[PDB]
Amino acid sequence: LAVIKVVGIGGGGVNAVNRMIEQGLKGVEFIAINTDAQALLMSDADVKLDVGRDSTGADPEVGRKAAEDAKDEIEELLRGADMVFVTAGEGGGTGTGGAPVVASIARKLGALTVGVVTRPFSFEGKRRSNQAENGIAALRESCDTLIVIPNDRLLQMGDAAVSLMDAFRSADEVLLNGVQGITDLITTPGLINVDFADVKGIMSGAGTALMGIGSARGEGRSLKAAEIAINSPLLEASMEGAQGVLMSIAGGSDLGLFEINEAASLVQDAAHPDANIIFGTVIDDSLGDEVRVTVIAAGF
Amino acid sequence: LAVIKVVGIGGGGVNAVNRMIEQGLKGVEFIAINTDAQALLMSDADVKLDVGADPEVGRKAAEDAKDEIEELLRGADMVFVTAGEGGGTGTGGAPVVASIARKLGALTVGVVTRPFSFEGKRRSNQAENGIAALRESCDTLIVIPNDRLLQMGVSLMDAFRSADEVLLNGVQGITDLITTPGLINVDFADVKGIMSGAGTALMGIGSARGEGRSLKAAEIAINSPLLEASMEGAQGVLMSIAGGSDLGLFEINEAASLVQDAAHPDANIIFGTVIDDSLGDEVRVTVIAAGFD
Repeated sequence: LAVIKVVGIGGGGVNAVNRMIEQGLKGVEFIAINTDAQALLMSDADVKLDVGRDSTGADPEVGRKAAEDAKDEIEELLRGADMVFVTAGEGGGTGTGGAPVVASIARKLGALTVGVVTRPFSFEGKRRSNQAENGIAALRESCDTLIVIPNDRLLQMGDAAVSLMDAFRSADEVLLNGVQGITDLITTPGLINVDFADVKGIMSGAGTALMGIGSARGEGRSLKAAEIAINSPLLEASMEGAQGVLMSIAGGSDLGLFEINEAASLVQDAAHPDANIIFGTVIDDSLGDEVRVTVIAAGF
Repeated sequence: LAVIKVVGIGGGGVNAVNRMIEQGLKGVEFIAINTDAQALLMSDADVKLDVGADPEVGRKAAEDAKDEIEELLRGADMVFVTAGEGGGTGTGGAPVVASIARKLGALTVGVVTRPFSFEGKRRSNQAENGIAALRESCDTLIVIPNDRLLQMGVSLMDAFRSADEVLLNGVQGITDLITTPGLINVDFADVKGIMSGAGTALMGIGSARGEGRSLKAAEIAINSPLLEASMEGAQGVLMSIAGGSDLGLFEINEAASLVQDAAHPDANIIFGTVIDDSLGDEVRVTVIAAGFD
């Protein structure tokens, strides 16, 4: 029985964790770390740590020092995890600076450490983009796998009429998608059980990763969800280059092995010839007649 | 109705208290004291005091807040104090809280962990220094030597989880014995009798299922590596058997007979049971051993 902890650090990561909790992500402990007590009070995370209380403006150096100052405390919170997700919206101060500290503690402990972060929208400005770039470089060194979701690509999905608030909610959602796509394999396996050991096998030291998500209903749903996922703007047309692929297909109790296999076959055909691809399923009865495919691609 | 307050101090202590709450430890009041200026671990504890990695810093912070801590502890018959796992300012603050509790007349029980040897060691022997300081301020100090967890039943993640679980048992095995009805109940006065000024105590735990479960769980607890073979010499022993409502008097009594055989002839022994109908056919025994021959 694998113990999974999902840490949201900084406002963006805390918002993502809140969304996970709201959407009913099970089987994981949620840890919120931020430099803002009021946001933490509003969060229903299991564990809430307010850091940099004396020291505290989007300065990653402030965020790094706040996390480093609290390193013993973070360590004590994470000890015992088999797997730790570190989630943040890169570009700010607390997430950008603090995420690599959290990941490094998780990696030192030997937990399978998976970062899941967004790169900011280009409209957020060049300083945020530059901070995100450096925070991503730092986090990459600290994680087994770091899934980076380019927020710019989210705007090529969903609605052309989206508001600013919708866009950021969609960023929270994709972070949830990235975590859940992996954790649900472990916590709520369907017909094809991909357990913690298998996940560890493919995600350990995998380095930078991208994610694609697809969903569909009715006839040909599993093939359609898979095709959407492998062509996802979030994957940056880089699916064919990935040497390591984890695919999760989720559906209700009635999702058949034939459909699962058809999606798997489509993904194999799309993959790099030498790719190691693990296929897993998830039972989620709340999905009704929807099937959801998530692909995590690494090793380019 | 013994008033029992459980004080977690510093991040590790607050975290321990948060686990106790999450697990539904009953019959006690939880107090979370934060001792760090720079960070605050939040808590659903009844009572929270923010007085904020140096033991000296935590000591000073608690001493600065002595009046407020005193008011929080007033009226307790029993106070548990723990800085939980990992050190920090909590290790400085714990002895101050304990000293206040004891000066108020509460039976004051510290709970302290010795880190695993693989964790290494931070200067000025601060971990043993924390233990010595807490021991001077407590009636009884339950010391949990984490190294011994590796002899029980171990992976790194299992080791840390086992440590958290046993720390929780450090409090719950005793408080449930006092607060939660079982077939065999105890008098708080007898608990106070064996724990008052007792000094260092060790704990043992055992679980078993099926026929002979009570005797089997008790044998495991009394032989627990956590007791460091101290059972033979202990002059004060507390034993609690948790299990279903259907645990029979005969099987309970077999366990009580075992502990008397195993304890020093001159030992005071407090023995009781706890109904926990959620355990199924499992029984869980906790033994606390204090004193020497």
